[PDB]
Amino acid sequence: DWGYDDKNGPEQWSKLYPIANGNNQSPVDIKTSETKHDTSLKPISVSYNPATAKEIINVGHSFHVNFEDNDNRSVLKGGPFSDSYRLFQFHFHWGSTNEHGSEHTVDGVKYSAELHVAHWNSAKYSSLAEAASKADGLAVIGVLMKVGEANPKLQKVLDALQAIKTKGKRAPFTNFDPSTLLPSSLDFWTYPGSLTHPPLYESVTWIICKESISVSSEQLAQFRSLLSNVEGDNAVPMQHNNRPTQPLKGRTVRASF
Ligand SMILES: CC(=O)N1CCN(C(=O)c2ccc(S(N)(=O)=O)cc2)C[C@@H]1Cc1ccccc1
Ligand SMILES: [Zn+2]
Repeated sequence: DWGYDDKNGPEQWSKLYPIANGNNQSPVDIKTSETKHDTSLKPISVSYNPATAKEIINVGHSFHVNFEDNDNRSVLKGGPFSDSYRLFQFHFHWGSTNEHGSEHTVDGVKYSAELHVAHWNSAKYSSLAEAASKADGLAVIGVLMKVGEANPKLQKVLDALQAIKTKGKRAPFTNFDPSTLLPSSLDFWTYPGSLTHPPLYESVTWIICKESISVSSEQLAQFRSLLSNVEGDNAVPMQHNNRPTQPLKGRTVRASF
């Protein structure tokens, strides 16, 4: 098993998942003096249908909002891609306190939380499972969340959490377009990287937004109040789930701007 505790956490993952020491691991620190502007990058285009929102689920180390992904109702296009990618879930990462909690960092600066909106390459593959292990299989938009003013777009998500307090609980979560959560500029960095937790496959093209979104200190507390144990056991809050940044090992981070 794996987690974010001391015994099962990021520093220990490589014992069970050797790819943890691979060449394309995420997240990374983006050094802006080392990024390469690429004029071939097109703008990011998202087009999500709120009827594809399906279910919210407590997965023990985090929670996920999943989407119906049987057709191209909800898709990401543009940026570095020539293929359309189909939305399947979004989720967040956060830290023990407001001082850290993002996965990616920008010039060494840690944000409080990070939103991941994850998609799979339905142009080349027939399912998420096929795509998830392929170098071109996944595309995840990362948005850095800076502690400050309450973010009212987070509301439906946060209101839903009281129905999924313990590990394994799930609930319908419908009629929601997560492009409402993205910042108003979609200027971005991109690099080839991985899932940021086991199984750690190096299958993700990262799209990291330059503009942050807000989150209040009390909104972050609602995340940390989720519990990682199952109903009826001793309560164990989900205090953090961000992985430390990993070595670029020669990759280049490109900039759209
Ligand atoms: C079971 C299993 O291995 N799963 C399903 C759950 N899962 C995610 O949803 C996911 C987690 C983190 C990130 S991140 N933080 O990199 O954006 C993005 C997506 C991981 C991973 C995908 C996956 C799906 C199907 C087959 C193999 C792999
Ligand atoms: Zn994530």
